[PDB]
Amino acid sequence: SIDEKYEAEVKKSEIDHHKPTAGAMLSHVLSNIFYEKISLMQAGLYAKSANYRIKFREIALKEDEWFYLISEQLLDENELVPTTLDEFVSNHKFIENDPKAKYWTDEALIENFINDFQNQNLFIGRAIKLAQKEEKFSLELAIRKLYGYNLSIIPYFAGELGKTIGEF
Amino acid sequence: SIDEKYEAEVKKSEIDHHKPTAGAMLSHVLSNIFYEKISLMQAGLYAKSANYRIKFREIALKEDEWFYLISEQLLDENELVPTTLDEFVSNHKFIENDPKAKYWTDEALIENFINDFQNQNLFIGRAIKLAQKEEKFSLELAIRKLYGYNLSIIPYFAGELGKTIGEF
Amino acid sequence: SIDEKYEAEVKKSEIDHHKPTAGAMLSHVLSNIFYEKISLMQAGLYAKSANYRIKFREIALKEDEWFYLISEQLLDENELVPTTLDEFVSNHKFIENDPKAKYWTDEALIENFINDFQNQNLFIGRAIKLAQKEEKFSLELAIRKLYGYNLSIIPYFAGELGKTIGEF
Amino acid sequence: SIDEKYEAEVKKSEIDHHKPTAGAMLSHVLSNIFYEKISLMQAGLYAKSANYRIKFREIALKEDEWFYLISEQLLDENELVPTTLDEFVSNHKFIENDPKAKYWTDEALIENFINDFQNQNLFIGRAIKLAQKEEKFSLELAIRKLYGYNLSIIPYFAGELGKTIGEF
Amino acid sequence: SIDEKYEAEVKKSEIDHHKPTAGAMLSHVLSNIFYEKISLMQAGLYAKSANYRIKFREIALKEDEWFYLISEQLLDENELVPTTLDEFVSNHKFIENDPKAKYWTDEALIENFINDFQNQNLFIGRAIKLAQKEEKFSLELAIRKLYGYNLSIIPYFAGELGKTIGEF
Amino acid sequence: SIDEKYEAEVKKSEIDHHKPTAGAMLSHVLSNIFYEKISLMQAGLYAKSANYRIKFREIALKEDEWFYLISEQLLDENELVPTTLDEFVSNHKFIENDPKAKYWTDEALIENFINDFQNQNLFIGRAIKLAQKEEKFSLELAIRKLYGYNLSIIPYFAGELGKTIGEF
Amino acid sequence: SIDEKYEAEVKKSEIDHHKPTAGAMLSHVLSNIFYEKISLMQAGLYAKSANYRIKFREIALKEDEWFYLISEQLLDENELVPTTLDEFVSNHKFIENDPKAKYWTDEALIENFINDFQNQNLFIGRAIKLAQKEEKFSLELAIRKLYGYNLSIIPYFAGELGKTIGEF
Amino acid sequence: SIDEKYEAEVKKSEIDHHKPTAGAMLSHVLSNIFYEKISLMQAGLYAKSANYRIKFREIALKEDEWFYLISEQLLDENELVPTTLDEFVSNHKFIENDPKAKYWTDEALIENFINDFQNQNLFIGRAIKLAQKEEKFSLELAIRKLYGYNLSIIPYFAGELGKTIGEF
Amino acid sequence: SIDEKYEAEVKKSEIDHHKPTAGAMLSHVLSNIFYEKISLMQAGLYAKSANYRIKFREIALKEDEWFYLISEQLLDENELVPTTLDEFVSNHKFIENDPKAKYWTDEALIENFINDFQNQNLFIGRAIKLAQKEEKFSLELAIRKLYGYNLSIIPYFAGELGKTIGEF
Amino acid sequence: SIDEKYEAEVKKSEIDHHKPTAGAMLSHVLSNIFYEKISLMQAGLYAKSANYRIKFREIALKEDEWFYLISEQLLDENELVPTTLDEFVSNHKFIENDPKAKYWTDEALIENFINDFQNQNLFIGRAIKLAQKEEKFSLELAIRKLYGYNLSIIPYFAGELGKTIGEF
Amino acid sequence: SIDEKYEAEVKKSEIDHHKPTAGAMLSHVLSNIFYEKISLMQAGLYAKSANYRIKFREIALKEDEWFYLISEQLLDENELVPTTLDEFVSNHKFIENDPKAKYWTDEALIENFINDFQNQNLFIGRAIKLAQKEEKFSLELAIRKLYGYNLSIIPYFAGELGKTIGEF
Amino acid sequence: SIDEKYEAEVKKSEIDHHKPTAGAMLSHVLSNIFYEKISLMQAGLYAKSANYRIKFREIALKEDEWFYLISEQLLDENELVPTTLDEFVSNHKFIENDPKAKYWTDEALIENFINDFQNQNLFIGRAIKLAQKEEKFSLELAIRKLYGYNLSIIPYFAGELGKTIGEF
Repeated sequence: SIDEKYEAEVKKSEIDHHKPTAGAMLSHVLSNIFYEKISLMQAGLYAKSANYRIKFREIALKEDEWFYLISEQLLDENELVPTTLDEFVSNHKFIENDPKAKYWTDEALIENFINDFQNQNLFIGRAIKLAQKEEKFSLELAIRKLYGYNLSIIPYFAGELGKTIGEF
Repeated sequence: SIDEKYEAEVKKSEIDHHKPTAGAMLSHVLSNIFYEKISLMQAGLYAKSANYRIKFREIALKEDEWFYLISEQLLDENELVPTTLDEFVSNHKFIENDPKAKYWTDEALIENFINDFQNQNLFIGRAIKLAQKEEKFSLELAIRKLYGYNLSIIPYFAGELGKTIGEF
Repeated sequence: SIDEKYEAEVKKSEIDHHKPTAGAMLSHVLSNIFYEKISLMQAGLYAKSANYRIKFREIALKEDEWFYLISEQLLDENELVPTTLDEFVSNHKFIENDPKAKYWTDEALIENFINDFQNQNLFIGRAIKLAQKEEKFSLELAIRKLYGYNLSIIPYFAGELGKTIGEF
Repeated sequence: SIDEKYEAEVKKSEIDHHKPTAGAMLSHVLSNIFYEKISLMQAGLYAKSANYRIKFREIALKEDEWFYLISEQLLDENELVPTTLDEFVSNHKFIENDPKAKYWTDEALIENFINDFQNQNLFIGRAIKLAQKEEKFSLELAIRKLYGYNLSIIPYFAGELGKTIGEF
Repeated sequence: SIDEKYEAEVKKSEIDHHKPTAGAMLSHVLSNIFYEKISLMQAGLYAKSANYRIKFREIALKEDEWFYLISEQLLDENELVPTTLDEFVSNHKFIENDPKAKYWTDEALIENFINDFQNQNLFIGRAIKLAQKEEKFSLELAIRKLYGYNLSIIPYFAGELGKTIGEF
Repeated sequence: SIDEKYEAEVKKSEIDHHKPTAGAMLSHVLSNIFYEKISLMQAGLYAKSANYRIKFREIALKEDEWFYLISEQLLDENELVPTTLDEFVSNHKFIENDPKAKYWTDEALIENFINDFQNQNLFIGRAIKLAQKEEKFSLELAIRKLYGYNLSIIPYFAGELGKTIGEF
Repeated sequence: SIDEKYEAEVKKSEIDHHKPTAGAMLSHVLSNIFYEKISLMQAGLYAKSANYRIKFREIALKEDEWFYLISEQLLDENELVPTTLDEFVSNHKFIENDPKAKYWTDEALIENFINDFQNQNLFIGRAIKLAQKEEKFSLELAIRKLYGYNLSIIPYFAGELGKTIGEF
Repeated sequence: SIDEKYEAEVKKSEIDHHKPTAGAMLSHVLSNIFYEKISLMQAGLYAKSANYRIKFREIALKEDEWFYLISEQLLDENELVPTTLDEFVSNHKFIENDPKAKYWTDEALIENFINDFQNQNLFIGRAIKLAQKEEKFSLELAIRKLYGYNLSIIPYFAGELGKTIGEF
Repeated sequence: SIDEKYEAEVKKSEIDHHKPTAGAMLSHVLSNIFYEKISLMQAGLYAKSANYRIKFREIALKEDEWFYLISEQLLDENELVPTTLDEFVSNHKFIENDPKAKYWTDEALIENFINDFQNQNLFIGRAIKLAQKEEKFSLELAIRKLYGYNLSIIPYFAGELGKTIGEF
Repeated sequence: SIDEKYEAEVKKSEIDHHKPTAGAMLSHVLSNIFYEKISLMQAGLYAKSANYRIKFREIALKEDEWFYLISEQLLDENELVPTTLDEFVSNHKFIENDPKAKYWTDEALIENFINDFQNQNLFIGRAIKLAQKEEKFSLELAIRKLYGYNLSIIPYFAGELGKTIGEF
Repeated sequence: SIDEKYEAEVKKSEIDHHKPTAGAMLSHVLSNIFYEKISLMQAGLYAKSANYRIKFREIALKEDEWFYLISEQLLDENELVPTTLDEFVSNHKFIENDPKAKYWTDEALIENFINDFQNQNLFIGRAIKLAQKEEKFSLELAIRKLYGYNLSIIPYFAGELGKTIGEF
Repeated sequence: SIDEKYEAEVKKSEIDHHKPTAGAMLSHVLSNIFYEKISLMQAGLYAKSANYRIKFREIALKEDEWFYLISEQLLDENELVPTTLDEFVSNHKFIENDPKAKYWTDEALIENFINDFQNQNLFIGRAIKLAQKEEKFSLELAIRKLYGYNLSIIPYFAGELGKTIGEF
């Protein structure tokens, strides 16, 4: 019954992945954010300029908020939410911490972030799509607004590397 | 510079996690507070009752700032601080995650949580004397408080179950 | 141009109601928000736990301010808004007043409020759909905030019964 | 038992109404607030001037406030409070809703209310007196404020028709 | 002279107590607030549920507020106010402290207070009446609020034992 | 017509004054506030101690507040309010202005006011009583606060001369 | 040094008034601000639109706080300030009280308030000039804030008549 | 780099203002909102009545931030955004300025303003479907709202004239 | 497990009191804070300068919130807290109530409050020391905030006598 | 009459320019600010560093505020205000937008601003002068404060090009 | 560059402290305000009474911002501003420090302080005309105010001693 | 007696230095902070980057606050506090202003500060020590927190010179 519910969950879990389910696809979207918290707190602590130092922390909150809301909205519509260290490493994709990062130059810290922020917006990009289809009215509109933040983070980061987003 | 300072850290790491520095015993605390958020953040999403749901999201927020502040007093006292997944998984001690805890009763997450925090304090009750020896002055204050905070969560949790602190 | 203004309205309302427009479903939505306020208030006075008495009021307040929101959005797009006891009784569907719910329990109350709210969403969701077609661009946006709020109230209720959305 | 309770209830309302009681009086008072809330909400949607839309909304907000206020007061003295639509319809008095009134001029809405709030006031004033008799010490304090509020709203309105209270 | 004053004082208290005075009555009122403050403070330290700890503290805070309030009121009318422990012990009435009660259940603390605030109320209500008689115009206004506050706190508590005021 | 109105006005003031009316009484009350405002403003400019300058200004501010307050109250009951200088001079009573008093000591300003506020109070108290008689339900509530405010300001002042109310 | 303090003052005031100083014009300025407050208040109670009743009060408030400003600035530079009904009637010029303005219209009111304010500026502007010569450095600065406020009130009034400054 | 990218923009400009991109149809909207401020900012300085004066300065403020935010969602979705006088004068459509409008009645500026905004929406009702096609996700939300905002200004303006939205 | 819970407590309290623990000194500390509140209140009502009446209240407020602080910190570390009139009279030391201090002077009051506070610190300081040994890490930290507050009150008092700490 | 007022305005307008009129000279001062809005919003949008990005927007508000106030103060003293796109380009002088500016380096954006901010302060410099002469008491002091902002903007901008204003 | 510009300053310093620039006469003011803080900051630590203690810490704060703002209007008007110990000790004039003033009566520090500030104004009453000549426009305003601020501290101080401003 | 207390002070003063007295050692700690105010206000005024410009001012406050608190806490425990320009230069050690500093590069301004902030933390380092020994409970904990600020200032300043504190 306790154990019954958990196998039943995990059977349900990847049957749901493998025929793209809007939520299971956001299980990917979520764990990245979780990972990015780690990379961005690092960035706030061991990075160098005060300005970029704080903006990292700033984003480490807002990400933790996007986690919370998106999770809740998944969970309001009765869908499985990734909620543990096994499920996060296992269900993440294309973002990484990296011990070495403490002695990178900022430019290098930031360069990382510009890229693996675009790398967040792909599963988002089809998130979103599986939303409109599934008719997940509430969830969808919340995820669009995620794009924006994910997205607006870039040009901030870009002009910090005094250039344009038309490059990346 | 790149992969050299990383072993002047990683070796000094496992040498000091032995004849114990202050910031090593702490590297376990900091590393618990990381594991801990997740079990809370978990409970704050899954708990049957809405009071607890928010207490958890609140103890969580406070954890993810106890992380920030203990850290900032190490970085400040030129010492090592954990920062990546891999650093956390080696030095986490008695703290846990669980995909199976979603299905526990609210009663349980409290009890479990009572232990998790009792345990934080073994390592902090040491933090702290180590900081008392090394005469790292500012840091003593911040460690003392966190032992406090943690101490009070315990009876908060104790009373929800309808017992005293006296048992646990 | 006097009593004339009126017969045209009841006629265009009944007509609009069968080959059904966004407006005319919302008619039911707003009429039920009205009835809801009433039960919520009643619960806001007579419920037995204070924590629940407060939430019952938090909600009834929100219910007013959704009612105002929708209705603006509506007549911004020149449609008829129900406005008066007669309109709210003939257009309301499946939501009850019952003068002895003051004798039921907080549970019995919360129980029924989940039924109420499920039923509420049927027509939101209807219209929702009716809003996409009619290219009521600022209104659909808004009716999805409703769909969702309602959803958050229903799990909020579920866990106060000690339950997951699942059973409802 | 539930039904044991309800019939004692209804028997008593009738006993108390006819050899009149502070609560009984205040049951039409409250019913009329409930009606007022609607005519006000209608006018704060459909009236022409924005100055009057906002005021009318302000007055409805406040009636709700007065509702909760007088009701808890009465509850504290173990008194019955009209809580459902079917209680509000039986016990209301001289306040109407009119679907036609959306088609009225601002000047006639104002003028209509001068009347309602005036009529509201003759139950209030009677009530006021019973509360004294019945030594309901904190109830009386409250009704006197309701009385006063209606008087401030009457010459609000009187001055908006460029007249003076004296006329009406 | 100092002692000239004090003995006039004590003689008068006794004259005023026995052919009773608004002030005299209010001297047990105030003494009971002073006692209440303690039982409340005890329960807001030792009670099990955090919801009740915070409430109990809130009620003690407020009793202090009511203390200062009623006292300055009485001072303005040149009246004697109990100010010391030895005045509080003589003039208190039906409120006890119990060191044992830390070992009581929340349910019995709640229940005990229902009783105190009820008993507090029969001096208040008597007082209320003398204030009128003695034409103490702004004093009366005040005691009526104290009376009401106790009534709101009684069914606060009654609903927390899942009952209704009517019982007690 | 304008002049039709004014002479009805003045005739009535005289009828109402002599077989005395709550409004009539309150017309000297208000006149004395108007005078008070001046002596207070003078002392809050010319007094020596900054502690007394600020207090005196605070008391003038508040008299203005009480002015507007009592007046609208009276307006709501369709009553005449003294509004001009020539009404304030006829109807004032025992409050003076003195250009000499800028040359007084703080101690004698304080002392002078003890007197004014005392005298203010015997119209207020009379007024208070008529309001009752005349069943002016929200007026009475108000005057009682004015009465109380003057009493709090009297022993404010009494304690500033290191004495106690009892003396004056 | 007693009644002596006074004759010197009336003599130095009359003297200062003819070969006229900044002080002695301000005497008229402050005395008119006083009279103004009175008419504004009267309008703040009796005017017919509420929007105008509020502005009439906004202003009278500002009029108090200019009166205080000027007067500080003044006696900061050791000059005599009018302070008392006798000073304010003998030094006031061209500003009226009139007990039947409560019967005129908002327009008739606003009309006259433009006349009033124009006249006010004559003496500000006088003194202004008187302040430049006397090298009253902090006072002139301040009297120009007055000149202007007054100016904003006069067009404010002009447009509520439906007009440009031009016609006045 | 200098004068080369400027035609890779200016030519891509007039090619896309043809087979329409999202950000081109918008370049007209953004370009209206620029023209619009000026006619408002105008009215906010010249209007006969002080209510309108502020509504205009407020719709103005909101326009000059609708500019900022639509822009920031283009810059973000690497697209062109207008920015100089010359860009605005070519792409402004049906929007106007006028030195002669100072002398209009307040009535007129409302009517005129009703048109200006009706017109904004032709181009936004297109904005928007173009954004719906290109699957520019974040931007859809922001365009939808602005169609809303604009939609509500219309009936605000309609009711000031004493008509419904139904005409315009 | 009933009345048993109690005898164990009085026995472990008396035992703990002789070979004295941090807990058992604090017992005296808290019991004196209690007595202090009482005298401070009394002074907060009867003192003669208002400035002193306010500070006497500022303090008594702080005294409550130290009492709560200490007591938390305490039972966080499972120790017994005095809680009830009997505990506070048998454990209090050297701090007085005296019903005729209302007749002494502000000076005579302040004088004695320095004696009171000196005496208070004796036991804080004791325990303080008792807290260092018992490794009550979060409690000692806190008892030093007390030591100091008390110290600031004593010079605050010294200078209101016109004196330096020196003479006390 | 409508057309009569506009020729009459324009005849008056340049007769007023050509014999320097303080206001007509500020008609120049104003339009620059208007132009600078355009150049600075550009700067906020398409520039690169976050810090300088925002400070541009910041100044685009404050300029829009200087527009507003200065305009109002002109307009209080009955003087013509530039209030349209024809009058702004026609009556500006020595500031320019420049499409190309989107791809300038910041240094280059900023370099522009330092210069054409000095270029604002010349007509200001003689603004100011025509004020003192015309005796425009209110206007003058407002324009001095404009200097400061215009002026303090420079050294901000200067040290951003790590240098001194003693250069430019 | 290094030791060359320092004499193009230091010589221009002593040449301009002769045929006086604005910013030289000020260099003495700025240099007083530095000395002044210290005697205040002193008094704010040592004064017998707690009112004065805070007035001083407050005048102090205000001084240490009058320093900041006068400075920022020089730096802005490319002029020299004092900044080091040695600059201050040469140009301080009549201002003082004293280790012996700790033991003065509160009376004395007021009197002394009255002089210190009377003296500030000789140099500011000159500041100011120098700024009036050089047509340094913004700076005139700021100097005028400070003469004001200083002017008002004087009578604040005068009245504490129980005299008028008229003596000092 | 006045002169008696000052020799007696200075005899006491260096007897206290020369056998390290915790307070006399903080007399050193204090005067540096005082000196640093001078160096940091300089830095805010004549430095170049806006960011580092303000952070200097920020620290000039916080230092002035550390002065205040630390002083007070010394002074609560009856110890001599440095409180004058003679005692500050005489009792400082190892921090210096430097006229030349106005034309240093920021890097050079900052480089200074990093060093002579470590140079503050040495006497602090043994401050602190003499505290624990002397048993100065309150003082100690305040000084630890000084370390932190002094300390955390460094890594801010360090990463501004894009490096680590492990260098300096």
